[PDB]
Amino acid sequence: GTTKHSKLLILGSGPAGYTAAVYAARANLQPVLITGMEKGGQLTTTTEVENWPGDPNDLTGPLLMERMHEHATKFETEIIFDHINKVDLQNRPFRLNGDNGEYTCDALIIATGASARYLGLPSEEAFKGRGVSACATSDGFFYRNQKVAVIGGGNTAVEEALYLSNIASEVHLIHRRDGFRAEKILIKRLMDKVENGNIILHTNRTLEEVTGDQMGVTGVRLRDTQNSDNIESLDVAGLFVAIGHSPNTAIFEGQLELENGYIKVQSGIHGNATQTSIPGVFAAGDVMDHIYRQAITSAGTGCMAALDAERYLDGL
Amino acid sequence: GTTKHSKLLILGSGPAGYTAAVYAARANLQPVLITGMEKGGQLTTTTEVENWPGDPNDLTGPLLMERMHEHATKFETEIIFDHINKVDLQNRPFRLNGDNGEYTCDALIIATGASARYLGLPSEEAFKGRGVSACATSDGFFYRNQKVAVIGGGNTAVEEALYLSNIASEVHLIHRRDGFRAEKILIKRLMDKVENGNIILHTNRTLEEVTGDQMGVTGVRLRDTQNSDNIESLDVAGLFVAIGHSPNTAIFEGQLELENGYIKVQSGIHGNATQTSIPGVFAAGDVMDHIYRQAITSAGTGCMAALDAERYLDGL
Ligand SMILES: Cc1cc2nc3c(=O)[nH]c(=O)nc-3n(C[C@H](O)[C@H](O)[C@H](O)COP(=O)(O)OP(=O)(O)OC[C@H]3O[C@@H](n4cnc5c(N)ncnc54)[C@H](O)[C@@H]3O)c2cc1C
Ligand SMILES: Cc1cc2nc3c(=O)[nH]c(=O)nc-3n(C[C@H](O)[C@H](O)[C@H](O)COP(=O)(O)OP(=O)(O)OC[C@H]3O[C@@H](n4cnc5c(N)ncnc54)[C@H](O)[C@@H]3O)c2cc1C
Repeated sequence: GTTKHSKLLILGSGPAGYTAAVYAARANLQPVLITGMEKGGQLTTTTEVENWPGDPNDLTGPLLMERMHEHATKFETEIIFDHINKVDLQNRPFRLNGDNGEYTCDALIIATGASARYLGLPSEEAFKGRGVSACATSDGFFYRNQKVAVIGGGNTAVEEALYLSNIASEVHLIHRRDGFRAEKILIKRLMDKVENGNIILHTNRTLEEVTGDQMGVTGVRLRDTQNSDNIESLDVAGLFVAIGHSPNTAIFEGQLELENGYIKVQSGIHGNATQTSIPGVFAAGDVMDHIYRQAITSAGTGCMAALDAERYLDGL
Repeated sequence: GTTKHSKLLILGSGPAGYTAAVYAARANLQPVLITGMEKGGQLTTTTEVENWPGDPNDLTGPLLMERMHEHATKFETEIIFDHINKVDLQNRPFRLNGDNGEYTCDALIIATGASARYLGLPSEEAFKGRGVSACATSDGFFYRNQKVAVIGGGNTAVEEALYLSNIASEVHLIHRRDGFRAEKILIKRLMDKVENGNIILHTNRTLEEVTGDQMGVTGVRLRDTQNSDNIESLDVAGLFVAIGHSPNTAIFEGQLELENGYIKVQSGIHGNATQTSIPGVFAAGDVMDHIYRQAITSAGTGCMAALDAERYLDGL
């Protein structure tokens, strides 16, 4: 095998890795970006995007990422289609092992994302991007004043249904258990909206099928209870699947501090905000943000990581 | 006078205030944005922008801000052309006094910027956007392998010349005093690049005039020393004026914690990152960031402020 050294290596071709490459290339750092298997990242799995600021109309997730890729290659970012399976961050240079060879580098920006899980139903698959979504912040406004269902049982599902209750005429929260696995303040607010409002609870139910037409989702079929096969059909215009994300950090376990799988960064207002627990390794995007999880915040921390990486490489 | 209450009020029409309005409007918060006197913010004072990710070619600061304004008004953000001159943040609702009336609100996003100061010379004015710049990160790459001058004497000037030394064939750092007012690590690195390289120092000199042609800057005329009227003419393709920024926070003095005039935010990786020292008041953009100071980081914290404001307003 091959070993290729780069002063700066970026892992990930989602908005954080591409923004980090355009800021690193205009800093004359000659970055190398490794795409991973999902070229373009999570935004290639959605259709219309209407919260990328400055793109009021006609943007989809694939066109934004095409534009980003064009932008990084205008500045001569070396793009490599590989995926990293093993890392050693405790010696210098850092060493990273991909399928197509070994990579070493003096500074590393990790922008590997935190992908949304789905139920795995073929009718859900059918409607992805036409009524089924895994991001309420992104897509909730398409359903303003319409009925919506959210499925899931942890923090993300209660957060998403809570967010959606301000936009949707009603929110149908679906879960298999007879309870939610969520933070206190989240459940208090949930019980408030259930009782004085907007959110309808459907505990002890599993989603059997998503129905719809040529245009999109029109319903969801549920089944069960504590002992029975009840079956409920809901009229709903959109389904938000909110069962959790998988931060792509298994390769970093035991090398970097993680907090529930997310990379912990130094953050703060005094600079070096994207530095991880190892000097010279920076993280950006959803891998280090389990709170906002948007393309624009990923591009902003991708910028910060490139400039933090430049200041580190220059001895500051 | 008039008093207008809004659940959410955004101060500032730069990238952070406009992104906060498009995220707040799609959260169904019906935001009101007050433009301030500089409609569109600092980016209306520059020409080509080539580090807004996803816009590889043809973008200028005014077109990006036009696009942002279109984006916020597509979602029905109420835009008010006024400028706030007095605030009371210690009673609820918050009260803010503009020239065209009073505004109260339950949550406030402050995105008032930190504007770059210039020397005030008419030949510098002449060349703004055609060789004179106040942002090396933004514009340094236009001068790759060319001679550049930076003028200033604090942290910003040494940071900018240090950044530019990796891009420019040489960097001419100009200052009136026979020393820099900068951080230790910054001056150590500066003396390193002066001695083993790239940066040429011109202490005890003032900038007399910027020369150029139809296309742009071609030189700078300097004068003086410790006792004399020496006069030096430099051949340079670009001048970076780096004398400092003015965070627009005088109205907030004594109401919010400030750090050298910048609004301090809670930051961190557990959410509520844009909250100031007062619950319900959030800050975004260059007013709370004296480290990166880019449009994309301002848009990212403008996003975070809108979602933090939404979670606060919903009792979380
Ligand atoms: C269905 C859906 C709709 C959404 N819609 C929107 C929207 O309208 N607007 C919005 O603002 N946000 C939206 N989001 C959120 C947005 O997708 C993410 O916030 C953003 O994509 C995260 O960017 P990122 O660069 O951190 O990571 P990602 O886009 O997740 O990209 C991660 C990159 O890391 C690579 N990678 C993974 N592991 C490795 C490895 N071991 N080696 C090398 N590379 C690796 C992958 O190939 C990938 O390219 C949506 C998300 C979902 C789930
Ligand atoms: C010459 C120059 C070139 C630059 N080029 C680039 C570039 O190519 N790319 C890039 O990424 N960044 C660039 N930047 C940096 C970029 O301009 C800033 O990072 C960004 O504009 C900051 O956004 P903001 O929203 O925080 O504030 P600003 O854009 O500064 O806007 C502040 C807003 O607050 C308003 N305001 C002020 N006080 C009040 C008040 N009392 N009441 C109400 N409103 C008020 C103002 O009217 C204004 O609209 C450049 C900066 C300069 C100086």
